Amino acid sequence: MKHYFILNFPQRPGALREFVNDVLGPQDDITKFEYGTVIIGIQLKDHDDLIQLKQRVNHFDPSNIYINENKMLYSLLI
Amino acid sequence: EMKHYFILNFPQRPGALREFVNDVLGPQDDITKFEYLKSQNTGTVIIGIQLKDHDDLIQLKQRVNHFDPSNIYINENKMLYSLLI
Amino acid sequence: HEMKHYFILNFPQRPGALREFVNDVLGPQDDITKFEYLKKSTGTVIIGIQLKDHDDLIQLKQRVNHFDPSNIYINENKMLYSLLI
Amino acid sequence: RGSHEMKHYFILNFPQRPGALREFVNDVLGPQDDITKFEYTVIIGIQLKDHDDLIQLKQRVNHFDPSNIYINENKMLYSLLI
Repeated sequence: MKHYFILNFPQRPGALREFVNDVLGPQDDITKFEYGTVIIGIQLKDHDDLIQLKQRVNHFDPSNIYINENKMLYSLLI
Repeated sequence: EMKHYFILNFPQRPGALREFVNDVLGPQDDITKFEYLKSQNTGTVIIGIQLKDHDDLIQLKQRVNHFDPSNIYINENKMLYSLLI
Repeated sequence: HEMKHYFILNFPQRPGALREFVNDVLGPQDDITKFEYLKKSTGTVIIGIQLKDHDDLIQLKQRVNHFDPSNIYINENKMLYSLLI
Repeated sequence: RGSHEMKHYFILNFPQRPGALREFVNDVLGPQDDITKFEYTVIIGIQLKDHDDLIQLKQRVNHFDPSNIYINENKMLYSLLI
């Protein structure tokens, strides 16, 4: 239910405003935002919405890295 | 000053970052720094905000005060500005 | 011009653990170039080391292994080196 | 807390020259003084075994970094950073 990513936020201004209002859903909530590599944890109301979120993250940052797929990154970062 | 810096004890209310971006922040305003200084995910964060216009600073401070009543404006303390920025 | 070695260690919470790493684990000719945390609840740290004698690297990894058996040599993993350096 | 506080915190500008941490661990610190914190300008915490040893530690810290800031004096700096 808590899914973690690693992104390189664009230096383009208003990117986080674009991320909150477009990349994420209304019921989705950011649970982590630690440092331009940024670690971010997002909680999902339903697991059936994860795949579409992954696609939107790839549009925002093609350099995105899903943490939960690599166990070592999960143990080290989370 | 077009870049302003604050100290906030981020509320545990869900969607706080969305609340800060859409309500505490202006549509033409951007955040330039988001760095914790405390540790856990529950922590004290140092935030930097850039305003489109300086006239919106007084009203911005009030929005930050409603978000975290114990917030601290750094730009008006030379000691904290020199140490944290 | 120079080569450095970065490690991930679950640094023991015992007091004086850094003196042990500097004196017992690290050779007198070797120096530390990076000490940065990755998480807390203050466990994981990235420690970068510059050795004057590359031939002593094998012995270094042993002393790091005895210090923290959870040692991870960052330089081996491709994804870890690019992400963390 | 005239002689009963054993955890003391400082803000130092570490020289980026080699062996600085070895110089700080051996030359600056005392034999019974143990490090308790080191986070990035770096905030450092040391626990003494004897409060009388504090004077010498502060003197040696001033030599290492004249720009050092003993945090415990400022209750504000103590609250925000610890």
